[PDB]
Order: sequence, then C-alpha cells, then structure tokens
Amino acid sequence: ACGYSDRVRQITLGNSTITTQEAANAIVAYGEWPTYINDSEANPVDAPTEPDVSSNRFYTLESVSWKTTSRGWWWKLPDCLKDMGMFGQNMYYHYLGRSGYTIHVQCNASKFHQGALGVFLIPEFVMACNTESKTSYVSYINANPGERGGEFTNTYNPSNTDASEGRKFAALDYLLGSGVLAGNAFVYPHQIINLRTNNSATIVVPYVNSLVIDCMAKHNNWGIVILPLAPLAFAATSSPQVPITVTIAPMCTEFNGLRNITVPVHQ
Amino acid sequence: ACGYSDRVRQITLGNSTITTQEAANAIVAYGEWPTYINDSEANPVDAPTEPDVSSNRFYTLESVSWKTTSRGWWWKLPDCLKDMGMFGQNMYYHYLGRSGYTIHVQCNASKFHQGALGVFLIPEFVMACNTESKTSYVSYINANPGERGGEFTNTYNPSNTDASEGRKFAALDYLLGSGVLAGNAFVYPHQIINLRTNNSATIVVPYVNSLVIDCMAKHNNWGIVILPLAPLAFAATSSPQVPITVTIAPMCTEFNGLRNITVPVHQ
Amino acid sequence: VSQPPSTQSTEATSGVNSQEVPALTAVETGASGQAIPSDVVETRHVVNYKTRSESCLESFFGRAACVTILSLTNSSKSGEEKKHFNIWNITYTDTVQLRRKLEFFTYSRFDLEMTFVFTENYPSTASGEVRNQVYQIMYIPPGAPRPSSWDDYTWQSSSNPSIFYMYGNAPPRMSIPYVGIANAYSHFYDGFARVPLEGENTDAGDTFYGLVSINDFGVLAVRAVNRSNPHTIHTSVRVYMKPKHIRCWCPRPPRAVLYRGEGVDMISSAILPLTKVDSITTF
Amino acid sequence: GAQVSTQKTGAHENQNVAANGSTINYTTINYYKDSASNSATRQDLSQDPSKFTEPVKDLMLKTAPALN
Amino acid sequence: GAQVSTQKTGAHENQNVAANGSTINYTTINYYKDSASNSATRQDLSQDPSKFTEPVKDLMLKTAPALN
Ligand SMILES: CCCCCCCCCCCCCC(=O)O
Ligand SMILES: *C(=O)CCCCCCCCCCCCC
Ligand SMILES: *C(=O)CCCCCCCCCCCCC
Ligand SMILES: [Ca+2]
Repeated sequence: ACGYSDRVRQITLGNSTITTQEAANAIVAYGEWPTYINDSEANPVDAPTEPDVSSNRFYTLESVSWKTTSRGWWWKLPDCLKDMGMFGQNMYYHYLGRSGYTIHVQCNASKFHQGALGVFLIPEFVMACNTESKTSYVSYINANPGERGGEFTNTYNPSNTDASEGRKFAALDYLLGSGVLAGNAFVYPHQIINLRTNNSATIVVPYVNSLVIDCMAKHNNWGIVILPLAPLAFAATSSPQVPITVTIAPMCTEFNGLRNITVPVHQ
Repeated sequence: ACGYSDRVRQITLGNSTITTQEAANAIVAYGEWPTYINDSEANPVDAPTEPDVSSNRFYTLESVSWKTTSRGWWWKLPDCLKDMGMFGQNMYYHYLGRSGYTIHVQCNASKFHQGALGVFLIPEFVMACNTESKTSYVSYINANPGERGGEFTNTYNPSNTDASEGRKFAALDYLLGSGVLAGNAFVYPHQIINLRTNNSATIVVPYVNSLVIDCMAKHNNWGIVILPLAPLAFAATSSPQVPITVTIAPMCTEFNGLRNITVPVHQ
Repeated sequence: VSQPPSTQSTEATSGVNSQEVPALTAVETGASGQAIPSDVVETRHVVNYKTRSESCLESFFGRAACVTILSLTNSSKSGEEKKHFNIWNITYTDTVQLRRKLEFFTYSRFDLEMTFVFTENYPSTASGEVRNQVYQIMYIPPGAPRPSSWDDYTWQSSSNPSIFYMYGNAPPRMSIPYVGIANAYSHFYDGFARVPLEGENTDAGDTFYGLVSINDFGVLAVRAVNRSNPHTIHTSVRVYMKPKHIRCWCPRPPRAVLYRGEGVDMISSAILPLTKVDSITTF
Repeated sequence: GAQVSTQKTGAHENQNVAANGSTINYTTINYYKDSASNSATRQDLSQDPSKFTEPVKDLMLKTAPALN
Repeated sequence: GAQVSTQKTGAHENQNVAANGSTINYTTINYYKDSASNSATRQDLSQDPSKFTEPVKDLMLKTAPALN
C-alpha cells in the first residue's frame, strides 16, 4: 500500500469524525457488526423509527483523569448517553430501543510515560450492592449515573445500617465488582491502551441480548470498564495526571412503541 | 362500489388514525402532494434526517370553542407543533427543516345547529402589527403562540404608546389581519365546514417556499385560519357553544444541519 | 461413517533466520497470542488424533446436578399440617455447582431434564408403623393458584403437570422444553423490572434490580398424598437438573468468590480467592 | 424410523479412525412426540476460537508486524 | 406396521421450519386392537374462527361500510 499504517485510522458516522495516529487496530465484538432487525427476527409489529445520522453519531463524554491513585472507571450503554443529543430523545420517547455502538477511548501521554489501560466492553455488566444487609440492593438513580459513570475502588466496606450507602454498586476493582477476578476480564471484547504503544482504543460492538429489541430505560446491554493494568507513571512528579476521554457512537438504532416521553426519577 | 361514500373517510400516519363519517372529500393543496428533496433540487450537502413515523404522525392541538361571539382563530406551521412530541425535537435540533402536513379540522354539532367555518391554509401568512407608531413591529414571542395560536377580532385599535401591545398581530377578521378582504381567502387551499353538511375538513398540504428546505425556527411556511362565514346558531340558547379541534400531521419531513438544540426566547 | 475433528497436529519444522517473527506481537490490539511450537522451536511431525469431544457444551453440561433439597413432614401432631407439604421456587441458585457452570455464559438456551430422588426417615423415637408413601410433585406456573393446605382443591392438577411417585420405585424424571419467554435464557441482567418515573422515591429500584427481579419460572408444590399416621415421618426430596440440547453465548469469567444471595453480591467475609505465594520467584 | 450412527471409539477399538466395522454402530429410535424428550444432541466438534481470540477488524497474520 | 412422524421442534432445534434432519422423527406402533387405547390424536392446527366471529349471512369486507 501507500503506507496504510495499522496505527493510523479514521472513523466517521453522522457528522462526526474520529482520527488517531497511534491506534492498535480495532476490534469487532464477537466478530459481528451492527445490524438491524430482519423481518424474520422481528417482534414489535409497528413500523420502527431508524434515526440514522440524527442519532447514530459520535457523542463525547466528559473526560476523567488518570492518577497514580486512580483505581478504574465504568459506564453503561445506553445509559451513559441517555442525555446525548438526538439519540436520547428517541431513546426516551420509545418503549423499545435497539442499538450497537463504536467505542473510542482516547488517552495520549508522551514517550516518557508508562501505563496501560484495559478497556473492556462487558455485556450484562451486573455489579454487587454495597450492603450485606440486603441483596441486589441498588437504586435506579445510582445504577444509572450517565455521562459521569462510576469509578472502581480497591476496598469493600458495606453499609448494612446506612441504607443510602447500600443502594449503590460495590465497584471492587480486583473483582470487577462482580465477584470474578479482573485478570480474566479479557474473555470480553477488549483492547489495551499501553501508553508506550498506542493512545486510542476502538471497539465496535453489536447489540447483544436474549431478545431482538428491548426496553433501554430499564436495561443496559453493555458496560464499559477501564482498569489500569499498569499504573500511570512519569519520571517527573510522583503525582502524574493524564486525561482519559470516552467518545461513543450508536449504530443501526431502531425503536418501536412511540408514546409520551419517558422521564425517570432524579435528584 | 360497496357503497364507498365520499363522506366516510379514514386517514393513517405513524401510529395515528383519523376517521370521519361526514366529511366533504378532501383537498390536496395546489394539486401537489408532499415529496422529499430530489438529488437535483437539493442544497444542504449533509445527509438529511428523515424521522418518518417518529414524527410524521397526527398531533392534536388543544381544542378551542365556537361561540356566537367567536370571531375566528389562527395558527402557524411548523410553529403550532414545535412542542409536539418527536417532531419538535427534530425540528429544534436542526438548523434546516422541511415538511408538508395533513390538516384535519373537526367540529360536530347536530342536525339542529347552523354554522359554517371557512378553513383556509395560507402560505406565508403575514399579519399587520398592532401599533401605528412602528411597522412590522411584532415580537417573536407573540408571532409564535404555538398550540394555542391566535384569535381574530373585528376591531382595530393600535397602541402607539403602549409598546407591549404593539408587538402583536392585529388579527382583523374582515381583512385577514393582512389588509385583504377575507371574502377572497378562497384563492387559498380550503374547505368549509358547514354544519348541516359536514363535520370535518381535510386539507393535505405540500411544503411551499422559494427554497427547497428552510430554517423552521425562524419561518412559518403555512398559516391555518378558521373564520365563521356563517355564525354558530342553536334554536335553544342564544349562547350556543361547540368545540373545534385541530389535528395536524407532518409528512415527508427531513432536516439538515444538526447541532445543539435550539431553545427560543420565552416567558 | 465419519471422522471426528482432531486437535491441531504438529508438522515438523526446523531452523529459521527470516524477517518473519511469529514470536512478537501486540496484544494491545485485543487479540490473544497466537504462536505455537512450530513458530518458536524445531518440531517433529506429530499426528494428533485426540479431540475436544468432551468440552462440547453438551458434554460439559451433560449431568444431572442436584439443585435443591426440599423437606416436608407427614405428621399427625397439632401444627404439622403446614409441614404436610412444601413449595419450592424453581431455580438453580439454591446450590453452587451447576450454577457456576451455567454462569460461564451470559445467555443460554436449552431443554431440561428433571430427576427427583426421595429419601424418608423417622425423626424422634416415634419409630413405629407407617404404610408406604405416595408423593406428588405439582408444577405451578406463574399465575396459577397455590395450595393453602396439604389438601385443598389445587392438587387436582387438571392443567398443571404433576408427577406421582410411589416411594421405592425408580427416581421419577421428566423433560421440559425451553420455556423462556425470551429468545434465550438470560443468566445476568443489568436492569430493573420497571422504569421508576420522575415523582418517586430517590431510592426506587433498590427493590427491583437484578435478573432475579424479572425472572420467574413458577414453583414446585411437593407433598405426600397419604393421610397422617400415628407416628410422624420425615421426607427429603432432591431436585436434579440437566440442561440438554443446549447452546450458550458470550463467555464471562467464572465466579471466583463465594456466592451471596441470588445476585452477584459478595460478602466481605470471603473475597480472597487467591493464595499468598512465598516469592514471585518461588517455583 | 430408527437411525443408526457411529459410537465413540472405546478401549480396544478401531484405530482412532472410527472407520472399522459396524460393531461401532448404535441405534436410536425417538419414542416421544416432543423433541425435548430426546437424548443429548449429537456431539458437535465445530468451533471458531477466533471470535474470542482475534475479533480484530483488519486481519494480521502471525509472520507479520502486529502493528504496522 | 410402525408409522414415523415429525416431532415438535424443541430447544436447540431446526429453525422453526421443522424441515431439518431425521433427528426429529418419532416412531409409533399401536399395540392394542381398540383405537381408544391410542395416544393423543395428532396435533391439528386447522381452525375456522368465522363460525363464531362472523356468522353473518351477507358477507362484509373490512374496507367497506359494515352497514350499507
Ligand atoms: C413437573 C415438573 C415441572 C418442572 C418445571 C420447571 C420449569 C423449567 C424452568 C427453567 C429452569 C432453568 C432455567 C434457568 O434458570 O436458567
Ligand atoms: C422405524 O421406526 C422402523 C423400525 C421400527 C422398529 C420397532 C422399534 C420398537 C418400537 C418403537 C416405539 C414405538 C412406540 C409406539
Ligand atoms: C410394523 O409393525 C412392522 C415393524 C415391527 C417392529 C416390531 C415392534 C415391536 C412389536 C410390536 C408389538 C407387537 C405385540 C404382539
Ligand atoms: Ca490433527
């Protein structure tokens, strides 16, 4: 080729375009690409709404910061987008929604930094609640943070008494807050942003569920988790910091069951 | 036929359906039906968003009331829908929007009532301001009432002083508030709901403009006006009243120029 | 006649000195390591006949695992009527062996083979006489009326599928279709049974979150059909599940720590799977 | 309505080749109207480890630079 | 005297098409001289909802005026 590097890559959807001159290929979850519901697999009989460009584009979440103390981060699809432009509107005005996404995790440093982020895309990412007084005790509000998403910790201190600390996930990093060694989180579609190698991560994911289309406002198909498999490090300070940005783009979105808009409980 | 009456008629769009057992045919504005922008007529180069069912359906406006005193009513497309479900969202998230609609004016009475409403659909419905101290003096807020729309009066009293009464249309009924005898408002696509004859009015209208697509948030292509050419009347009281309901449905809607959402000035 | 697929054989190879380096890679891509003997050392030719014939999901799940143990007591004493029967909630979370295996996959789809084993014994010194026992297992799907007493009209089973065992006979067993109301069985569920709207508790949901909040397969109402005898008798019925004609999707890591409840939930008491090793250089 | 099939090579059996004698045939006759009642589905050794070990978009071959 | 027939598509079964493999065949051999002794009669999905939902004399078609 004319030097078509495996590192350089461009992505486009709607009126949005990502670029990256240091990526490490890109992966397509389970080898399947986003598709629409085929007349033989359909369920809802009403004519679907397929937003196309208006909603199938690149929405960028508020960046977070990687510190030597950082323990990890997490988000939920479609949740962490429920407020993203047009996509959201459609998501909330419809009972049933279906979608796949292209996840692009960014994080540049310098040839003098060290660090390695494990970007995993886990389907049906259910975490344990923080209270050994109850089970599956998590409030909707806490389960669905949105653009902010959660963070992982390295300690487990349940509040059996304080019932307002129980109603939230116990994001235990070395166990994915699921009760499974993170060391095997690789059996999930993933990429690793090793600073000395790349600065981007691109993971295209197809809708996944025991159903064709589901109700987004209740269920988060995917869960995005980023754990520093290698701690950030800089020769200079002993308190280095680098931004990590997450840009998601839905694809092949279609909805059924249109009514008045959904507005969930909030604070 | 199996008795396919010119009176009975059904209409369907999206998940909405109108019916009427006493209509008087239906008219298609200027003889043309709603269409999309053809590759040879296009202007904006970005891939358009065509909502289809999500927005091209039957939205019903708050009914008004026909009184022996009633002088008339008016509304503006797309304005009087800017808040209607999904259509609105798309309308406001995009710089450019294009659409045609199916207008269905309802108003049933009884074989013992009298009355005749002239339902006109006027393109570029510009009315005079209420203040002879200024010209074309109308505030955005007043020009765009929405679901409520305005009302016609039979008197003209400009407020040259009070500048908050000038910034509004001078809805003079016998002149369409335009300075033209309403008697000739028929050179516009229209139907007449004569109570002793029908109880519905159906007028399908295609996009109309000196451009292919325009900016909805600034411009109202059509204007719906209803004038009692024949005063409501009932043998019983001398204060009869009957509801008039307006259900509009956009069609072949497409938008270009997606960005952050538009939120106009309000009170 | 056909030949089962064998695991990669080893073709003989030798030296090398090329710009072809199978040894190096970049796992950042998300792709696992691929190298094999041939790529790294000099190999001999080896004809492999062995097959992963036993790792086939159907083989891996091909066992009647015990899922629960129900108890009930046919007694003639005052408050021993509610004891004359029992209602079990259908699920595999009652134990941990089978559960963990299924838990290897996010979704699964299969037919089920139920097998029941009854074992009766004498409680106190009421070691007297009692005729032979005849039990009844009645499947009560979600929505069907449940037994009030060990003998109210419900045990007619004009529609509910019921087994009738005559203690001493072969362990009754039966088959069940894939009954899920989904296109597959969901093993996990990152969602809530319903959507809590604007004006509600700032905690709403904590009650209805987790697969458990949406899944429901009904219950098994067991009982002895005989009447109460002088001496009280105690029976223990064990439920066995073998998922057959199976297939699963999306692999996930195995449950590493003890199970708390039906959900993922962990207990601070036991969350140290691994084991301290003297040194990183301790063989 | 019976269907004969090949058995699973045993102890003193056909060279792994499972192609020696009819003495390795077992008969099967489904007795119930509902498929669910049938024995374990036939052993299927098909597999595509790649959807897990290499779901990468652009394909890379061993001998090449993983990162070009 | 045995009669083979198609089973009821199960879990991991033929695409609903019930037209995939002889592995969906069940055999039946009536053993008694009296029909009454036989299993459930073969599933019959025929139906004429109209004798109940439309036993009207003159037929009317959806799209027309029910009362002409
Ligand atoms: C007469 C006995 C009837 C037994 C009915 C059992 C219903 C089967 C439900 C499926 C349970 C296993 C599925 C799962 O939880 O993954
Ligand atoms: C195909 O089935 C022809 C071979 C039949 C051989 C007889 C098998 C024994 C009877 C099978 C069960 C029938 C149950 C009614
Ligand atoms: C048709 O019936 C030919 C196949 C016979 C196969 C043998 C089935 C076993 C015997 C059936 C019951 C006979 C009772 C006297
Ligand atoms: Ca081999």
